[PDB]
Amino acid sequence: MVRKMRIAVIDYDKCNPDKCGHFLCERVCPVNRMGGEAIIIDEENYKPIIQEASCTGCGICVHKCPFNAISIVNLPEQLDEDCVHRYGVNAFVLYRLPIVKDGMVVGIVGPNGTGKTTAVKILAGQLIPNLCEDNDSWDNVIRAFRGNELQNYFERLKNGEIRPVVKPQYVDLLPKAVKGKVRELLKKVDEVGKFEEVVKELELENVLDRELHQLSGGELQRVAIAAALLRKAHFYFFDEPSSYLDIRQRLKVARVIRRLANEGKAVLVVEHDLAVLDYLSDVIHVVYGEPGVYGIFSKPKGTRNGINEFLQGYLKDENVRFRPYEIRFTKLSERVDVERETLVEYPRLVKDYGSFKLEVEPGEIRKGEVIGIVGPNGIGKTTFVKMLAGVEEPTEGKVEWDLTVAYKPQYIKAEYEGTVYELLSKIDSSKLNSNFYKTELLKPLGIIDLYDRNVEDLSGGELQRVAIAATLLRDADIYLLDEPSAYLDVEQRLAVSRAIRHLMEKNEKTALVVEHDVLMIDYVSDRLIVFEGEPGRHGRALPPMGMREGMNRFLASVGITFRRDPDSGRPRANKEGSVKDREQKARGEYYYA
Amino acid sequence: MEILEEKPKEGKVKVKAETLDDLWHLYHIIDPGDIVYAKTLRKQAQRADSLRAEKVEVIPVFLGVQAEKINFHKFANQVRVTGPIVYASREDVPLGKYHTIAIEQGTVVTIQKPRWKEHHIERLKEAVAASKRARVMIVVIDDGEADMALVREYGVEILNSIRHNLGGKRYNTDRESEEMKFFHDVAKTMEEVMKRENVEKAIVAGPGFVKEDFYKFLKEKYPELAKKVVIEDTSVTGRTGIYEVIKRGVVDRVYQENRVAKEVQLVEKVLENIARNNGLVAYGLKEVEEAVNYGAVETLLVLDELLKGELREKVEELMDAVRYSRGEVVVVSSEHEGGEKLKALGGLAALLRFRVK
Ligand SMILES: Nc1ncnc2c1ncn2[C@@H]1O[C@H](COP(=O)(O)OP(=O)(O)O)[C@@H](O)[C@H]1O
Ligand SMILES: Nc1ncnc2c1ncn2[C@@H]1O[C@H](COP(=O)(O)OP(=O)(O)O)[C@@H](O)[C@H]1O
Ligand code: SF4
Ligand code: SF4
Repeated sequence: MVRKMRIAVIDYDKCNPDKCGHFLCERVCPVNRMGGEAIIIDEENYKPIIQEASCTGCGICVHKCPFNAISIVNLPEQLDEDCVHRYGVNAFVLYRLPIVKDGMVVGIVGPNGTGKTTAVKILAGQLIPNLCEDNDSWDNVIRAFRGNELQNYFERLKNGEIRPVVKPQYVDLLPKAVKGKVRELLKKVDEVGKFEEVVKELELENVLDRELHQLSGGELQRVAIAAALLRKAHFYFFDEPSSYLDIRQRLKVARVIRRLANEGKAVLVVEHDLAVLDYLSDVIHVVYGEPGVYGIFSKPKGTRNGINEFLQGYLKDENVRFRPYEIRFTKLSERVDVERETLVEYPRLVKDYGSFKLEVEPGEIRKGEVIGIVGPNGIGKTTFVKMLAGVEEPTEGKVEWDLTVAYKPQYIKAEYEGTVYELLSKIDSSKLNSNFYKTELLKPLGIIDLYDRNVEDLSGGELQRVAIAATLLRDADIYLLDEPSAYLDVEQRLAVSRAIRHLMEKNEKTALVVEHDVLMIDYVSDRLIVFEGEPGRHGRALPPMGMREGMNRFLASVGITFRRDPDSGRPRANKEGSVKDREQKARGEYYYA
Repeated sequence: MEILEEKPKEGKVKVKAETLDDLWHLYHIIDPGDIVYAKTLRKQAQRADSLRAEKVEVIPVFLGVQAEKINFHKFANQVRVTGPIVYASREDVPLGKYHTIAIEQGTVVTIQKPRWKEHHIERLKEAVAASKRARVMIVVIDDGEADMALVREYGVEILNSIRHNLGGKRYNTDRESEEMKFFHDVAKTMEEVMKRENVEKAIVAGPGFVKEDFYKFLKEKYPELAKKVVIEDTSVTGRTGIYEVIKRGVVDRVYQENRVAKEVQLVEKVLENIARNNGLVAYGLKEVEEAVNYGAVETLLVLDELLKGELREKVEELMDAVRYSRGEVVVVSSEHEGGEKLKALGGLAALLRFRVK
């Protein structure tokens, strides 16, 4: 048997006809060579267009494109009949949708730019599906999804007796769009009559006094979680709420979102941290494809199986490979943990601004290792990191030595005129051009494809990857990253992990990665700094300690114990009040790698 | 085809058709203003009463038909030429009618009254009478004789019929130094013919040990030109032993496919890697037309369907010019792993020696 359609997508935001000669396409194109119309020129909007009705799918044009603004795929003709939306020819296409459901929490996992957000607009009444045809009605949608639960969704959606509220993929829009306080706002947006429960469970009663612009990450995020629920809506769609929440927060916010299911309200969630995902969801979707060419949502799965299958890279329900190797993790017995040479040591420091107090106990820094920083936000993880960084001078003690520090700040904002390549190039041209930084850093984080746009003209997730890469291409003794986790997806999060681990181990250098995402910690960490006290008041930084002994020490203050999943190997969070929860906590070992 | 030219003026030729391409040759020569005589059969229609009833008939023998249209038909493999009769037997008086006929296998005479051109006589002789080849090189080596044949569609002949004059084991042990001598001779004669005819395998077959015995000796003597042993069926020798080896032995057809297929994909890989090199790839009617005139094309790879396209003339010329320049031109099935990419590439791909812009 056989059957096959060709599908061409050109990321125009990457095409530039004047730089590659004169549309390198039509020139290099074999079909056009022999008097054909595979690639046509839009001599007006000045773009190239591939008439899929021709294109043999030989892929010559793809290899030639000086950038990589072309993708040509040969489909078996099947998924093509389940086609949802095309943004015009040579443009992004969606196949299938996530199946939302009442009274249940429908999970989503899968890398950015695969039209997670495309589906949200579709469901929000603000975009009619064309079903990759020409449609501008609901009725063909309702038919196409006949045999499935989403027909019923589009019928209600059109009567307009449901409207979903959406927590946007980037936040930090509400501070520059909505002025005055968190106190104020939360009265205004109120319509659900559940004001009391929300503000208390998400612990924003201290956070009312400050204005939006004065918030820290964890707080701003949570205040959006609050204001979305106080708007009246049955359907709540959270895109990336894991941004900037700490370990303590993200587990507690998960409980808050889960309590919605019991109230019988429909939650749809994107999460990129498997422990948090396991815990919330009841259905799970995998989304596969290469970003910006196509995305296809898989069939709904039961959370556990769905996650297993994501890790394997092979779908047994759909028969699709989408990653040619497996997601994997590092215990502590899959390493050599041997002692190394002391780089520097720091005595007792104590910094008091007079609006937070920190005491740092005496500690050793070793060379060649990767230290993870853990604790809840405002516990002065950041105050410590900034004392070595030079932006803050210790009140007492010394950390500011003849180590050079490379500093990735907590927020990201751009102030740089010129391209991604200008910005990096002036730091160390040399590094950019070597094969290691190309295998480990630049190439898998997409930066080769990003050199053409300005820094200001990059979006949050691309720009994050760009900041991270920048900080590690600085020439330093010791590398300081404050919270790189924010706006990274699962695959990205992992890629940054393998890059940090390799680069630091090879040149035997120190890095501090302030961390809160379970998986990155699980792979990268050699040693740990657990923070305690009461946040927003006092923090006590306890000296560096082993990875296991640290996650043990800390997990016991969160009530939440972690196992090792037996299906394919991942961090398994155990429900507070379970067999494993009870066995770990009784036996003083609160964690396994 | 097989040609016999029976008259020095081409007033009598005797021609045949065995293969699809032979007919295309026969088409290409035959025009308006020829008469072909042949040897068909055209029937009558008779008789009848006072009025009209049922009844028909048939007859046999040759004839000639004038050329009035020249038409070429698929799923039939037959070139029809229609129009008026002018030669028949008269014993019944059956003249006074037209009569279509088809040029096929068996005798077909061609003549042209204003008299043929150089191009016409040349076209005929272009297809080679003896054998154009396909492999067409089979051996059978048994205790009593060594045999070795050239079996083409155009005719069929055991090339060597030399005798061992010896047993396998029956006269004594027969592991003579006149057996060692014999085998060396056998190998030599086969080696010289195989190269000369330019088809590169032979199938050895035989009884008992003997077939194997010989392959072992060939490999041990010199590195081969490609040799395979197949068991096949043998339990006779002479014309019918060679004939029996060929009949159940789709070995011939299957091997000839695998060898052509090999050549395309070897070249295919090369084109991939050359495309990276600046100015040494040609591809794309204009580019290829441009190297071929400047005489710098090493290899021309074209799927056979493009030869039978809608533009056919250009393709042949590009090949003709390259072959004259001592490139090699490759004509290959589109079923193949390499052939399917020459469709995609568009049709023409060529490897250059040196840059043509
Ligand atoms: N309005 C748009 N016009 C053109 N392309 C878009 C648009 N919105 C998103 N895309 C492209 O669609 C792809 C997937 O989009 P998105 O839904 O934002 O992905 P995800 O949520 O997985 O990050 C990306 O490559 C993105 O650039
Ligand atoms: N210059 C300052 N003056 C007064 N308070 C400050 C100053 N800088 C930071 N703070 C306060 O210190 C507390 C902790 O700060 P920080 O170390 O940035 O926390 P985190 O753990 O979230 O990184 C916050 O309550 C913050 O408002
Ligand atoms: S798609 Fe690539 S090669 Fe074609 S015009 Fe755009 S930039 Fe040039
Ligand atoms: S894939 Fe091949 S055939 Fe299709 S547009 Fe590109 S070069 Fe032309």
